[PDB]
Amino acid sequence: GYISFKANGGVRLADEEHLASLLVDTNDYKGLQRAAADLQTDMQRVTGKLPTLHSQLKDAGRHAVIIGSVGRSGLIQLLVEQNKLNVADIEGQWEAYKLVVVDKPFPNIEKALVIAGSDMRGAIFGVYDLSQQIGVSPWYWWADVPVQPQSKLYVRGDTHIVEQPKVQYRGIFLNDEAPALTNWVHANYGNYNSQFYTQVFELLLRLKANFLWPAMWNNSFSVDDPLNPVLANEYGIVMSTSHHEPMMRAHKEWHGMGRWDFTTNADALKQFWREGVERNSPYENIITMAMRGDGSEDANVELLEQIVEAQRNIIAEVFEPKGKQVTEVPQVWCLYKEVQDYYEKGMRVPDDITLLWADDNWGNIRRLPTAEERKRSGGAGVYYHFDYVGGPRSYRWINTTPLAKIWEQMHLAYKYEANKIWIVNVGDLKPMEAPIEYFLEMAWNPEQWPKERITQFAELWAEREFGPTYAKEIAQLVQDYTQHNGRRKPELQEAKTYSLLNYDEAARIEQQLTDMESRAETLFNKIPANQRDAYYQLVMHPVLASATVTKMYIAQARNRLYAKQGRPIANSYGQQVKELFEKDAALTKRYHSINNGKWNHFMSQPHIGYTHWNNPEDNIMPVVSVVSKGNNADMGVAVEGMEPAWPTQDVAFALPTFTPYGKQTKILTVFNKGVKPLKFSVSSGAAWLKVSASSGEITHQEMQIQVSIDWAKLPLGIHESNVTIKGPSWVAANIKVTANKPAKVIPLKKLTGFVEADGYISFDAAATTHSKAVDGFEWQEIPAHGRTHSSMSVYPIRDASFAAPANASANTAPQMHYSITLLTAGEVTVEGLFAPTWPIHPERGLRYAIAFDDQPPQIVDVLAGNSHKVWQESVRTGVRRASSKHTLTAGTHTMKVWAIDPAVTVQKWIIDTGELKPSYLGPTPSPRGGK
Amino acid sequence: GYISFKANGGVRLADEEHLASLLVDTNDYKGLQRAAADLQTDMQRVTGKLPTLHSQLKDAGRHAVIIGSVGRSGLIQLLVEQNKLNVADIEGQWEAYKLVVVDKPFPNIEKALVIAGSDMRGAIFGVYDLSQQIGVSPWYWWADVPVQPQSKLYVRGDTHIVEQPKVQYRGIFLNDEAPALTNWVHANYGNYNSQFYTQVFELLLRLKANFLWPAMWNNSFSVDDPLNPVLANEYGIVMSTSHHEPMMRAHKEWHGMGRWDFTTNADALKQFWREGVERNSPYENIITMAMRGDGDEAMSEDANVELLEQIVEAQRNIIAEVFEPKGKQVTEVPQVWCLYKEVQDYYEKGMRVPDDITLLWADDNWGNIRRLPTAEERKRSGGAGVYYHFDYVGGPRSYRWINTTPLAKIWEQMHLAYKYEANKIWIVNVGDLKPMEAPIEYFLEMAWNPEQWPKERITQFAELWAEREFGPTYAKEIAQLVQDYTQHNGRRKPELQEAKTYSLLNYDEAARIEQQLTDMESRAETLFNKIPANQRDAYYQLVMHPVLASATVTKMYIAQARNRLYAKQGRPIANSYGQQVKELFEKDAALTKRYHSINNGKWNHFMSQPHIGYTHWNNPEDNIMPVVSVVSKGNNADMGVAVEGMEPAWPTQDVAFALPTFTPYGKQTKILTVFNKGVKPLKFSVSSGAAWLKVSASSGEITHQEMQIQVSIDWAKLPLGIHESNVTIKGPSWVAANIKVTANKPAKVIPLKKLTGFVEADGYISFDAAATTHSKAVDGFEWQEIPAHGRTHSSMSVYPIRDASFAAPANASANTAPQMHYSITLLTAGEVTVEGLFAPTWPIHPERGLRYAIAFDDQPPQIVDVLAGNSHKVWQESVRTGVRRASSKHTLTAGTHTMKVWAIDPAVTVQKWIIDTGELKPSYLGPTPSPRGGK
Ligand code: NA
Ligand code: NA
Repeated sequence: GYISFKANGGVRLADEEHLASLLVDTNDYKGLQRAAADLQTDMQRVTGKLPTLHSQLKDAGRHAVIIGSVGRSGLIQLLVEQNKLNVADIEGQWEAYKLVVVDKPFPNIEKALVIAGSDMRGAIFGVYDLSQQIGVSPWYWWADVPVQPQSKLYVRGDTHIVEQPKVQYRGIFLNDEAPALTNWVHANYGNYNSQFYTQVFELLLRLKANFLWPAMWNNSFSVDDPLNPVLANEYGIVMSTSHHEPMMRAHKEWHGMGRWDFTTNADALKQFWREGVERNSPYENIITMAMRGDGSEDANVELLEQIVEAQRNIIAEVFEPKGKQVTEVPQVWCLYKEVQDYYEKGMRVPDDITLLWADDNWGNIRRLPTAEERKRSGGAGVYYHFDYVGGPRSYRWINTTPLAKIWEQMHLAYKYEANKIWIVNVGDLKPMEAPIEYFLEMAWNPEQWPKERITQFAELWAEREFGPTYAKEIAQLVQDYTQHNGRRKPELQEAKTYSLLNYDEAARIEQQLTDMESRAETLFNKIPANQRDAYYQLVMHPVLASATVTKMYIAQARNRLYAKQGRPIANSYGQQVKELFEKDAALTKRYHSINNGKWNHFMSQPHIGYTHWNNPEDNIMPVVSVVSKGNNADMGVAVEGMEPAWPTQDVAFALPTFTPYGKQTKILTVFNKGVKPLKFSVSSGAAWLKVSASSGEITHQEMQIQVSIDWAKLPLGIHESNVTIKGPSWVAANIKVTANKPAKVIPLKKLTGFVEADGYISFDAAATTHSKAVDGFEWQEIPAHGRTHSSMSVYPIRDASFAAPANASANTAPQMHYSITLLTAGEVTVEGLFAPTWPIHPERGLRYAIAFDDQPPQIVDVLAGNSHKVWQESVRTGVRRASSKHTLTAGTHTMKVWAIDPAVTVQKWIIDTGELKPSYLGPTPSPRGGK
Repeated sequence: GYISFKANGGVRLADEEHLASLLVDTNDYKGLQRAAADLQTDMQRVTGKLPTLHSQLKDAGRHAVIIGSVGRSGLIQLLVEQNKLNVADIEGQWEAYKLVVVDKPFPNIEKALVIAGSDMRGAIFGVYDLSQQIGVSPWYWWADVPVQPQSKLYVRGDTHIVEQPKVQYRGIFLNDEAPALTNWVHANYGNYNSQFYTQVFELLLRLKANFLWPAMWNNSFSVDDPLNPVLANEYGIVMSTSHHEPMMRAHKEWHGMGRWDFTTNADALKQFWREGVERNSPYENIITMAMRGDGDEAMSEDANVELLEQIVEAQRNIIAEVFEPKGKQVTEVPQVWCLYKEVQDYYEKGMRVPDDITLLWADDNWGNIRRLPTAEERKRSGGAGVYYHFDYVGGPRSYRWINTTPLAKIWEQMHLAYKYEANKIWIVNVGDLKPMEAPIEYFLEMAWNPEQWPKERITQFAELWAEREFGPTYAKEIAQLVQDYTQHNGRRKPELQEAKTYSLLNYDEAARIEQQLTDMESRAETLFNKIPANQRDAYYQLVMHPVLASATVTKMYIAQARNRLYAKQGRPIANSYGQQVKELFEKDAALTKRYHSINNGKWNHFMSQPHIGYTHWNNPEDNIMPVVSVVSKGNNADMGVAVEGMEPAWPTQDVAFALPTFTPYGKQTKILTVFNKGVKPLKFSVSSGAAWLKVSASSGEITHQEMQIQVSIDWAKLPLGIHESNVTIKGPSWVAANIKVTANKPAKVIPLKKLTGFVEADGYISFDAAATTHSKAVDGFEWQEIPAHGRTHSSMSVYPIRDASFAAPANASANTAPQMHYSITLLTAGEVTVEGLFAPTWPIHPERGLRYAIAFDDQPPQIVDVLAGNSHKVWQESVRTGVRRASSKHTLTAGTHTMKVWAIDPAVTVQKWIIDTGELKPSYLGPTPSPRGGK
C-alpha cells in the first residue's frame, strides 16, 4: 500500500512528536467532518498522540492531510482554482475518491496528502481507506481487533489512487435477530435506538458500504428513535426496508388499521403509505414497492399493477412540491416467486424501478437479468443470505458460507449486470465478520477479487487482524470450518449424516475436525495477549464449535449402532456425546465471558435438537443408548461395512470384496457380551486369505482381527473363503471373504489415470489430463469451492449456449478430458456433483455433454427432473447431482466433458462400476497411475 | 372314585389301628413285588402306619389287598380256580388290570380288594391306581405335592374297574438337558446313574407310562451305570433311543472308530451295532433303525435311498443273527424307524421299508405333527407312533425355559394321531422334565385312553389335576391360572418375545396385554396367601412361578418398547420406562432365586436356563438386560405433542399429524399427550375447529408431568359423510400444533342394541370362530368347539375326524358339508378381505391340503387352501406366531350379511376371523371381537 512505517521522503503523518495537521472545511458535509474526526482519533489509537483538526490552511503545520468533497470544500476548490489539483477523473462520479500527494499546496505547507471525493460518501471512503492503512481495522471495536502501535507513519510521494464502486448500493440486512442480537442490544443500549445504530453506520462506512435494511422482527426503525433516520442520513447510510415492507413502513407499524388487503382496505393502506413516504422524505432512501397481500392469476397481476400505480401516484404527490419527479425518486421491487412468472408473462414494471433479484434463501441466486432487461434505467440487484429462518430448516447459529461459494454466485451477478444493489442478510451480524467484509469488498469492485484471489482474501484478512506470522494457518482454519459447515448446516446435522459403514467417512471427518481443533487451540497460546479476544471470536470459537457439533453426532451414531450390535463399548460413546454436548455449552459461555462479557448473548441461539424447520427453545442433549453386560463369556463379532453383528438370524456375514487397488486391510471386531474371560481361535480357510492373529483372549476390551489378501497366492477371477472364529460356544462364527482379481495386477506406478477400486472411480473435477479452450472460453478452477477440494466452471461468463457436440471429436465448446483405468468391463454410471444453481436465465437449463473415447456424446441437464423436493435436497446437501450411463471394456479410457449452458459448475465425479456404496461426500479420490 | 374316608361296609384298608394286609406272591414278577412295597410305604405316608406285606394266605388279617399277575400269581390263580374271581376281561391283554372286591376270598379273610393284571405292568399300574386314590400324587416327590393324612381308608364294595391302554408304548425323552437338569442331576446323584434313573422310572409307572429315551447330549445310558438298563427292565420301563441313535447305541458311544459314514466305514459300524444290540438283548427294548450319515447332504437322492435300504438290510441281518440263538425271528424283535423330512419323501416314492418296523412320525419340533398314517399304511403290522415336542433346541429359535404348550393344543393334534391310528408309540420331548409337569401328565393320561379325554374335558383335566394336588377349594382358580399363562406363552415363546411383539400403536394391544398379565399375577399372589403352608412349595413351582415369570418377561419388553418409542418422540417420560425395564429384569432374576431356594434348595439349577437376550436360534450364555434409551431435558419450556396411533411426535418435518378416524361404533375417546422437553413451566391453549369435535380441556400448564387431552365426537352435531377439522394446541412457540381429526358417519346411527351381529368399527370386523349364529351338521359331521384352544379364546373343527375330503361346493345351493354361519353389519360398502387364523397344521395326508370354502349371503363360494403358498419361511412364521393365516376377498354392500364357511379337508381348525373393510392396522393378535348387536 501507500503507508510506510519509516521515513521515505513523502508526507509525514507522524514521526515521534511531529504529527501532520488534518484539514477539513467547516462548511463541508457534516458526515465528512465526522469521518475526519474519526481519522483524528484513529491516529491517536496508532500513535498515542492526537493530531490537530483545522479548517484554515494558515493554521496547518509543515505536513497536512487535506480532506474534502469537490462540491462543498473550499479547500479542494482553492487547490483546483490554483491548479494544484485536478479532479476531472472523479468529478460527477458516484462515490469516487482520489488520494494524491501535493507539494507546497499553500505557503506554510511543505507536503499534503489530499483526500478528494466526488460526493460526501466518496470523501468518507477515502478517509476510512487511510484509517485502515495506518492500522485501524474496520473491526477494531466490532471484533476487538487490536490497533498495532506505530511512532512513524509516512505517505509515499508517488501515491496516486483513484477509486470508485462498481455496485451502486452495498450493504446488509439485520434479521433473524432474536434472541442473540436483540438481547445484546437491549443489554447495552436499551433498544434498537440511535446509540446502537451509529455503531452499525460506522462499521458500514469503514467497509466502504452505504446501505441498510434495519431490524424489523419486533422493531420499527423510524419510530423507536426519531434520531435513527436523522443519524443514518447524516452519516451517509442510505436506508430502505425488506421487500415485503413497502413505502418506508416497517412491518410492525401496521396495526389498528384493518386488514393488510388492497382489495378491501385500499384507502387505509394508501394513507398509511403516503404518511410513511412523507415522514422519511427528508432522508436518502430507496423505497420498497408493491406488496404481498393477506388472504386468480390475471386478477393478481392486475391488482399488483393497481397497487404499484397507486404507490407511484403517492410518490409523485409527495415529491412534486419538493421539486422531484417520480422518476428521480429511487424505488425498488423484488419480483419474487410467482411474481417473477407474472413478469415473464408480460406484467408491466416502470423502467426506472430497480429489480431486486433474491437468492433461494440458501446462497443460490434464483434469477439474473436478461440482455433486454439490462437496458432498463433502474438496473437490477441481488439480495443474498448468510442466515435464514424457514425451510427446509433454519440456520441461525454460526457462519456456514464459504467465501468461494459467494465468489462464484456474485461473479455471475456482476457479469449479468445486477449491479444497482447488493445486500446480504447477515442475521445477527456477528459471527459473519469475514464473509460480510468479503461480500462488501467484492461489491466495491468484483474485478479486484477474481477467483485466483479467494484464498488470498482470507490470508490478507488474517494478516491485517493478527499479523503475518500465523496468517496462512489462520486463514486455512477459517476456510476449513466454513467448508465443513458448507457440507451441511449444524442445525441439519444428525447421527446418520456421515457414514460409519462406508469409505471410513465418519472416521475421516472426525480426524479432520480434531486436527483443525488442535491447530486452533495451539495458536491461542502463541499469539500476543491483546489478540486473544479477536482470535477467540473470529477463529477458535467457530472452529471448535463447528467440530464439536459434528463429533457429537458421530459419537451418537456410534453409540446407537454399537448398542444395536450389543457391544458394551457403546456406553463409552454415550459418555462422549455428553462430554461434547457439555463442551458446546462451555464454548458458548466462554464467548459470553471474554473481554469482561462484552459479547454476552451473541451465541445464545439454540442449535441442537431440531425436528422441523423452526428452532427448539433450548439445546437438548441427543438421545443415547445404554448397553448392559451379562456374566458368562459370550462372543460377538462386528464386521466392517455391516450393521448386524454376529450372531444374527437370517444374515449373511461377509466383508466387502477385496480388490487389487482398493482397501487392503479390513477389520473383524471380537467382543465380549459378558464379564468373564473370553478365549477364542481364528483361522483362515484359504492360503491367499490372511488374518493378523490365530487366537485371542479378552475380558472387557474388544479385539480387532485384521484381514488381508496375499494376491500372489490368489488365482485369477473371483474367489471366496471364510474366516472362522471359535469362542466358548460350539457354534463358530463364519465370515465370508471375497477377492476379485480379473487379471495380472500391474503395479500402480505403471498404470494410466484414475484406477477402479472397490466398485468405483472417483476424482475431483480439476484433476484433468487435458483441457481444451475454444473461442477464448475455458474450463477453469475455482479454488476452495465446494465440499471437498475445488470446482471447475467455464470462463469468461457467457450469456449464450454452445451447440451440443455432434460426435466425440467435435470441438464445439471447451472440454475437460480425464484418464481412467477400468478393471470391471460393463455398464458404468458417471455422477457429477454440481453447485446447486438455478435457471438464472429463463428457459435455459444447466446442460453439459459427456462421452468416453469415440462413443456418441450424451447431453445431461443438471436441472432435468427438477422439483421442490429435489431443490430441498440440493440445499440440505450443498450440491445438485446428475448422471449418465456408459458401457466400457476393461482397460484405459478417456472421459470427455463438453460445456453447453453457462453457470454449470462441477466439483467432483464419481463413477459407479457396480459396487458403489452410499456416503455423504463420496469416496476420496481414486489411486492415480504414474502418468 | 372308589376310596372313602369313612366306614362304608367295604374293604377296610385302614381304620385307626387296624390296617389291611397286603398280599403278593413271592414267585410273582419282581417289578410287581417292588410296586407292592411302594404301596406299603404309600400307606404309611397317608396313615402314619405301615401295613404288613406277606405271600401266604395264612398270614392275612380279616381285610386284605390281593395283588398279582394272572400268569404268575398263585393267589390270583387260586381265586380264579374257585370262581371267586373272573379275569376273562383282562386275560391275554396288554397292560390291563382289574380292581374288584371279593367276599370271603379265603376262610380267614372276610373281605379283599383284588388287584389283578394281565401282565407285570398291568398289575403295577393297578397298584399305583390305588396309591393315587388313597392320596399319593405321582408328583408327591417330583413337585412336592403333599399327601393328605387319613386315619380311615375304605374301598367301596361295588368297585369294579377294568382298565387297559389304547397306545401300546407311552413315555418321555429327557433332552436339551444342560444346564438345568444336568447340573441338578450332578449335584444330587453325581451323574445320570441308576440312583437318578430309578426316580424317573417310578414317576413313569405312577403315571401309567412305560417308555423312555434317556439323556444323550453328554451321557450314554448303558455305559454310565450298567445298572441303568438292568433296573429299567426290572422296574418295567421299556428302553429305546432317539431316532438318530440306532441299534441301542447312544450318540456318545461312537468314538475312536472312524467316520459316521456307511459308504466308507460299514464294517466298523456293523460290529458296533452288533455289540450294542447283543449288550441290551436281555432287556425289553424297541430298537431304533436306519441312520443319518455325516455326508448325506453331498449325495444324490437316488444314492441316499439305495444306501438307506443297504443300511437297514444290514441292521436286520444283525438282529436276526443276534436273536436266533435266543428264541426270536427278526420279525419278533420290536424295531422303529422315524422317516424324517426328505426320508418321508423317499418312502412315498418307493423306498423299501420292512412291514413289521414301527413308523415313528415326528412333529415339526413345534407341536404340529408332520405326517400321520394313511389307510394303506394302517395295514402294516408294525403300526405307527408320534414323537412330540414340549421343548426344542434349533430353529427358528430355541425354546427351553418354561412351559409354553397349552393342553388344548396337545389335545387337538394327539386326537388326530389317535384317529389316524398312530397308536403304537407316543413319546414326548420333555426337555428337563420340570417345569412341564401338567402337560406331561396330560399327554400320558391321553395316551392311556384318548376317549377318556375328549375335547369337552380339556378344562376339566386341569381342574381335576388342581383338585388332586391342592384340594377342591381353589381348584378352578388354579386351573385357570395354568390355562392363562400357557395360553399366553402359546402366543409367542418367551425366547422369541421382543419390544415389537405387542403393538403400542394399534388397538391398545400392549396396554391390554399388560393389564391382563398384571391381573393374572394379582390372582396368583392373592391365592398364595390363602393356601395351606404345606402346599406352598408345590403351588410355587407348579403355578405361581410360571405365572409371574411369564408375565414379567412380556411386561419387560412392553416397558422396553415404550422406552424406545417415547425416547424417539423426545419425551423425558421415556426414562421411567427405562427404569421399569431394569426392575422387571431384576424381578425375573429374583423369581429364579426363589425357585432355587424353596424346600431347602431342593430344585436348585432347574430355572438356570438363559432366556433373555436371543439374537439367533441358539441361546445366549447368560441373560442380558435389554438396551434402553436415555432422554435429556433442556431448560426453557418447549412443547411436544404425541398423537395416539402415530410414532412421530409433533413437531416433525414432512409428517401429516392426525388421530385415527372416528367411527360410530368404534373407539370413542382418543388421546393427545402434551409434554415438556424443558423444565420451566409450559402453558398452552387447546381449541377445536368444529362444533362436533370435543376436547376435554381448553388450556393447561405443566412442568415435569405430561397432560392428556381427550378427543371425542358429538355425533348429533356431525352431518352425514366424512368430515375433518383440527385440534389446535398453542404453546410458547409461535408455531401451533394442528392435529387433524376425521369422523365418518355414512348414515343415521342406530343404537347397537337394535343392530344384528358383529358390527364394523374402526375399519374391521373381528370375531371368534365359535361365535356362530348357526352350525349346520351334515351327514353326521359338524363344526364343534375346542375349548381353550388357540391364542385368545377357542377354536372350531369338524368332528368326527374324517380321512376323506368333502366335495367342494359347486355353488351357493350346495349342501356338501357342515357349515358355520356368522352375522355381521357392514357400514363401508366395497371390497373386504376375510382373514382366518388357523392351527399351524401340516399336510398330514400326502396330496391333501387344508381347504375350506367361504361366501357371503347367496354369493358363489370361493375355495381357500390354508396351505396355499406354503414354504419354509411361511412355516417358520407359523411356529413363531402359533397360527397359519389365509384370506379371501369379497365385494359387499352396506348392511347386514351372513358369512358362510363350508368344510372341505380334514384338520382345518380355525380360532378367529378378521375382516378388513379398508383401514385395518397391524397387531400381533388382531383386534378384540367387535361390538355385537343386540338383535
Ligand atoms: Na443468529
Ligand atoms: Na429347559
